[PDB]
Amino acid sequence: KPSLPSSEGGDPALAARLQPLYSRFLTDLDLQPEYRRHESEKLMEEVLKFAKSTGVPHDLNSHSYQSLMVGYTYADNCLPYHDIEVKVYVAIYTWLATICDDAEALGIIDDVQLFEQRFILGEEQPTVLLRAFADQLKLTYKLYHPLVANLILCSSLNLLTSTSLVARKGIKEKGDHPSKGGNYFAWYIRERDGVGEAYSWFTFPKRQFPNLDIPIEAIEDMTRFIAYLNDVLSFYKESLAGETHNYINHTAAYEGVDSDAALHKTAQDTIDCARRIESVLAGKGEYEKAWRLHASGYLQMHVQRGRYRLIEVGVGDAPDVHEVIK
Amino acid sequence: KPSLPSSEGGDPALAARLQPLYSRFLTDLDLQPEYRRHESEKLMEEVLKFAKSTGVPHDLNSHSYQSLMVGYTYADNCLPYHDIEVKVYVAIYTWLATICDDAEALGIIDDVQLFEQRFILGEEQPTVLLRAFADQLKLTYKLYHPLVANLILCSSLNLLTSTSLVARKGIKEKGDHPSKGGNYFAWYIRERDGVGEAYSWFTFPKRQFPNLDIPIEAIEDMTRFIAYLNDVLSFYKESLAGETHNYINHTAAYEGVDSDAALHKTAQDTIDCARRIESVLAGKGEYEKAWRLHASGYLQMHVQRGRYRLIEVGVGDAPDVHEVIK
Ligand SMILES: CC[N+](CC)(CC)Cc1ccccc1
Ligand SMILES: CC[N+](CC)(CC)Cc1ccccc1
Ligand SMILES: [Mg+2]
Ligand SMILES: [Mg+2]
Ligand SMILES: [Mg+2]
Ligand SMILES: [Mg+2]
Ligand SMILES: [Mg+2]
Ligand SMILES: [Mg+2]
Repeated sequence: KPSLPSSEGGDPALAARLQPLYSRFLTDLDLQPEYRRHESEKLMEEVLKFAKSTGVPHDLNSHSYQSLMVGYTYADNCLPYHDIEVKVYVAIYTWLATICDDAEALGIIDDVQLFEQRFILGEEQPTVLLRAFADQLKLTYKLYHPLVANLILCSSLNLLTSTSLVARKGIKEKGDHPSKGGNYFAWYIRERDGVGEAYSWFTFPKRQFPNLDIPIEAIEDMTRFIAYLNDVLSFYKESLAGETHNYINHTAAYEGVDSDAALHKTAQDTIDCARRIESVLAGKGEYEKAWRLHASGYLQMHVQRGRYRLIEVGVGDAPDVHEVIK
Repeated sequence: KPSLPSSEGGDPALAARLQPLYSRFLTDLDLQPEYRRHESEKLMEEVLKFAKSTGVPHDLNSHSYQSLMVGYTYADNCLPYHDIEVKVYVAIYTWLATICDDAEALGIIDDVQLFEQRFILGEEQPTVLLRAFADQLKLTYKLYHPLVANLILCSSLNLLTSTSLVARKGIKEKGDHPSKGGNYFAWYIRERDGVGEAYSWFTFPKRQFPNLDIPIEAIEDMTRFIAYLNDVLSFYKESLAGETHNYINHTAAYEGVDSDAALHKTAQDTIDCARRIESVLAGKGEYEKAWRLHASGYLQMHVQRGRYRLIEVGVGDAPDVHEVIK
């Protein structure tokens, strides 16, 4: 199982190997315009109030608070001009979902695996975390068109399932012993664990973005952009924690190349997705502009937040005093 | 909207265009071994008993009974040596899901669009069809490992959502006016409407196939195999009904080629998927043999069933007296 999150130590040799790729990737993504923030202090007030309402602990310097700061920053950087109820919704979703994402390290896979059957039977979840996530999934329907909320929910449920699959020894065995012809397995797991489809659709809540038809052709590329950008830049922190049965390493295994080759390919794949999204969204009004600010903000979130430890690689920013893991 | 299903007339020019492609495809698929059936009369007794219990009408010579015969034959041909409770489960799921698949022609999009939020809130569904589908989705957990059942459910929910999306004018508009860089949209819709992931996993119920790790690398190729084989061989019946905003025509639109080019490519994509699955499953015991019988049976289901009208193209079998639409 992976180690728990930490702010201590690191891997200087891996950081030296990754810094050149990471610095070139940040430039070559060429995400414009510059990221924006809006009503940042009002957002923090409203996020902390909602967080209190869930009952889920988020003490300063905890893993939970680290994840709350990821969710705050996701909304602040990626959805700056969105309705504040939507920004809080995404911040809180991202807090809870990133804790679930760490379920193997936290020892909560058993209840994560049982979440979906309890959810569709109306059985209350066993923990404060999972009751808050279930309530957050139901809240999606207040803010997103029902078809879009439907897709957000199936993507969110697939997170829990794929996180549980990678916790299985027989699934970790695939990376060590890849089957000939099995190359699609890397994206099979990554499409489901990465929640790229949910995060793509979060850009387009129904009141401000009432026409789901306008950006839909781009969703797949937005999903892959989101998943692949994180696969490149979270490789460092995943290596530190031993959570290395990931898309990069699975890709390297099926393609018979090393992690560095899969990182370079995945970096180029991210750029190719970003350029296709900008072609599809050319002349699509507020949809085009909202996506552009989401992509630019999403790169900066990784630069900024302690979850990704990028200050250690020389491309990120030092953590805030309360976000450092104690 | 598409016309209702019929057994009358056809399109002799389209049939003459497709027959050579279809006869070559049936050979080139080279699906071995020969398809098998087992306890066919006992399965029909059990399927009709369960169908009665749902309350969903299935009168002889109705669209519903045509779909019940697809579900029967799906189980009979593709899961011959599976537990009869699993064969009945798949037949009844297929009956109800293929009626849902026709929701636009039937005028029930409003109900299918609202199914998932009702389902996750524990609200009753508004029609006997959808109450039976909701009950069938919950039954999945008695027969499949919870992670596998989880994936079947998300794939099932995505069917309803993607069927609803294609009913929208702004989604039909994409095929007429494809956006540059939008090529992934064809598979975005087809991954979600095709239920290929559910039908892949139906092969591996938990009592007979207790290790989900064994075939998992193949699921994506089994998903595409299922979707693409149908996209080729159902193009005739979809053309007759005017349900032509499909994977073949979306692919032709984004690639800038005609339907015949997209059909030829999709046929080769099917064969490529079938070969990769047989590589990944080489030496995987009862998993490998169960998949082989499912693929061979799945081609024969399209040959035999009135839903696909392939007797009109010269590659299918004449319908049974009770399955002809009146
Ligand atoms: C690729 C996933 N993500 C969000 C888009 C990267 C920042 C983190 C995340 C993982 C799992 C659950 C929720 C968020
Ligand atoms: C490709 C979809 N399918 C299932 C394998 C092919 C025969 C029919 C189907 C469509 C929609 C719902 C249920 C079944
Ligand atoms: Mg993670
Ligand atoms: Mg994860
Ligand atoms: Mg990551
Ligand atoms: Mg159909
Ligand atoms: Mg369909
Ligand atoms: Mg079809």
